[PDB]
Amino acid sequence: AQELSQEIKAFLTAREHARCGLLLLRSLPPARAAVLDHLRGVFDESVRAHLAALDEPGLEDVVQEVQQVLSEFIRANPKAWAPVISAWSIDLMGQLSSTLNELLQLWMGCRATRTLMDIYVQCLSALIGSCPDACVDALLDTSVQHSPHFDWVVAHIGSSFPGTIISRVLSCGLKDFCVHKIASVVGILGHLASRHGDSIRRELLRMFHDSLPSLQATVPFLLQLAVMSPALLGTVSGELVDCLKPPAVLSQLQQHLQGFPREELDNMLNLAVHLVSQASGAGAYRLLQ
Amino acid sequence: MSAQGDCEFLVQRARELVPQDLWAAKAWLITARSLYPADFNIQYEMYTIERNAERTATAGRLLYDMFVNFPDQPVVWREISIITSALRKQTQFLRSLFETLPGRVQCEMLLKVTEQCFNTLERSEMLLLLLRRFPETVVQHGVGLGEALLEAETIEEQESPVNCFRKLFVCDVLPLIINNHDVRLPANLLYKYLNKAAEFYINYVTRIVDPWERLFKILNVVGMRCESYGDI
Amino acid sequence: MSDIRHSLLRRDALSAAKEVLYHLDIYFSSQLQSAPLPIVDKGPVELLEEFVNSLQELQLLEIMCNYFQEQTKDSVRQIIFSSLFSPQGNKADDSRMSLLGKLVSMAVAVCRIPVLECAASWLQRTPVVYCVRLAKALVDDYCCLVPGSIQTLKQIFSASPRFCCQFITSVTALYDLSSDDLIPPMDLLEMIVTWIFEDPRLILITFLNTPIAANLPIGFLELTPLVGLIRWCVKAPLAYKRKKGVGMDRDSHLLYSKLHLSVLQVLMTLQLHLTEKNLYGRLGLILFDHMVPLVEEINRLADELNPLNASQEIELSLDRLAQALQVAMASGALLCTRDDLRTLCSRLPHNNLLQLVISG
Repeated sequence: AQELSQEIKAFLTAREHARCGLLLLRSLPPARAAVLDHLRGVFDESVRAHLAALDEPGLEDVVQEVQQVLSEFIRANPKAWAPVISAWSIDLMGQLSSTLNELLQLWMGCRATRTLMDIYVQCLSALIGSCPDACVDALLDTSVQHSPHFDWVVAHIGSSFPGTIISRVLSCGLKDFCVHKIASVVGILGHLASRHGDSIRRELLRMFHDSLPSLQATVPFLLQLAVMSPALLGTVSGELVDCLKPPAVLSQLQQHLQGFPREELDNMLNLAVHLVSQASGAGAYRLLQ
Repeated sequence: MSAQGDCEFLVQRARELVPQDLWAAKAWLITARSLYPADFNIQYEMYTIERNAERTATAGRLLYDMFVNFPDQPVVWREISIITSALRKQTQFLRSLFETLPGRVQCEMLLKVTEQCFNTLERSEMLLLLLRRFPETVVQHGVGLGEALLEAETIEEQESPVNCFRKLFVCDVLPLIINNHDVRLPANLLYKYLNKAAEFYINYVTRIVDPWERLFKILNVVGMRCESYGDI
Repeated sequence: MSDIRHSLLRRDALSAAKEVLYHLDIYFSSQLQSAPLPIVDKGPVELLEEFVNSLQELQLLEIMCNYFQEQTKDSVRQIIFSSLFSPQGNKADDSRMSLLGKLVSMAVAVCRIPVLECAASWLQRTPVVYCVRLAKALVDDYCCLVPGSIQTLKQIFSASPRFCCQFITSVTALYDLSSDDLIPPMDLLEMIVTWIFEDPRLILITFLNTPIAANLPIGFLELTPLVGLIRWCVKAPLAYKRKKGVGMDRDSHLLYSKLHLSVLQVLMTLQLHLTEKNLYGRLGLILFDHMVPLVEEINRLADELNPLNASQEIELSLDRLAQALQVAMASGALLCTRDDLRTLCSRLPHNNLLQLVISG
């Protein structure tokens, strides 16, 4: 108590300060928020020092010590620690990025951002098997907040975790199109299409099959994505003909389009002619016939 | 159905669970006590369980409880006799159990042992132990212990004045009775005190820490109450 | 009044809160010197709401605990604690619950027996929902958020033993074992069992230290957690058979058995204690209205669990419940009769110990 109280008083009144914060984080329940807030300043100072060095040193050890304290907390109780730690980490990386592959290369080059991403990805790995939504949804919200400066984090995580990040990003993009960001989705998927085109293809096909206001605007949303993302359009054109072949699917499309006004019918026809003009690279003859 | 059968069934069920669950057995005994607190068997079983668990406080409380409530059971007297024999790890635990019993309850159980003893020497030794434990009891047991020893020696017709009764009196009973200020004695009995202590050391040295010193101290006490070896 | 508030607006949040708090201390001391029962006017509550990041929250919690600890009058500390934290029915009650959770969590952490006894009296003076929520926050803090932090809670067992009794009461109100979540964590149980085993009177502290109203307030914390602890140990085997790890199960049964026997020692001493305050046969500390929920919960648990598969646990729970009722009655902790025990257990499955207790 006496030692702990003196520790808290010294904390309230950078290396020793952050070590005291970590000790209090390890010793007191109610004061974890203050410790994390103090360590946010340490991470920000380290990122600023890294950026100043790039433009043109005793805080990186503090960064790794914070990493291992929060990581031992993560293994100690992933259920009770991972969500708080993961959300804090995503908030911190987003704040640092606010203040794609080039962004990736620049930002893993900063040891503080790399540390934060490692902590948050391990939060995922601890929560992938039970409930990754708490981390995944917080990542999605931070992507919304810090776009496009946070697109690199989301694309990197999708490269690490395609199966859920791709679906989540696609759902967020559909929601954005329905309410009205779409460039952020296009860029993140384009970087991800470099390594996970098959996963994106499967998720998009399942999405469109489920489609046949969010469901009605799903087809215009996908058309908009194809217009702004020729890479995904090309990856889809490989099996688009196989997908649209059944007469039942063509009919599902016609009445799904028929639910649109002719101001949208003609718009869909024009989008289709643009896509067929600038989409097919090798299977042009089959679609033509 | 008689309550004796139900009490026996409860006791047997508690006994069967002793090698398996101690807390459950204590709980069953507490239940039986709550149902029928006037049972000697259930409370004695609880006392036996607490003693076998070497829990001094609970076993002492229960032993006091049955000693107050159930004095006619021979088992209580056997336990008290074992405790007194220990008093004269298991011995230390029994002494601790006796200490946990209240001081007045300790004195009353030792007095009940006194009323239940037949042999003269064992009764004398145990009464002396009672005197040592409770010096307030030396007033009305110390002197009587000394005479009872002396008449026991006389009845036994000891040709040599050296015998266990006289030695016990002179070395243990005599200092207790002369050193207790509350014990009022006439001046005539100090003559017998000196006579017996003198026979003691003269028939001891002729033939222990210091018979001569004890005799000298008894003589000095007698002289002071009546009011080096060379200057005197 | 408003002059100070205007002076408070020109100060920073921390200094404004401290000026409010010193003004409240002075005002309450003067009112207590003038009157024996002070009135918590709207002014103190408004000032506390208006003026009283995480860094400033930590500083405020420190200096407020400094105020509790530096307060030399039990009445003033208890009254200001209640006024700050007695749920006022507003949106600040959820904050009340959260901030009170942080406050008493760190007070247990640093053994702030002033704040501990203040929280004991507050729990005595708080509806069951806020004691439930506060118990939720504290049990999190000390048993599940940081493992092994309950030992810091555990030393309170005898630091503020009155606070310990009210803690077990509000904790039983939350962890009434009505759900797996409302099963107390294992660390919490080991604390409480060790707490009560070490002190049967630990849960007899409030009964022997409080002039008892004839009626125990309902929807509040009950006078003793004897009802709650009995509810715990009794529903304790059925909840864990429902949960199904063999060793952890065995340890849970043992610690529940120790809690039950400690509660029973409390009861058999409660005959003497109720007699001591002349409440034996008058004040049934185990309200029979607070055993009916327990008995009904047990009957439902037996009914659903297909008794052909869980006969042993059903028998154990029935034995524990019958013994609890019998010891509570024979010790006057519970006020009932044997015909009451017969009609209470008419729908239950057959059990030898329960039949014997009912018959007498």
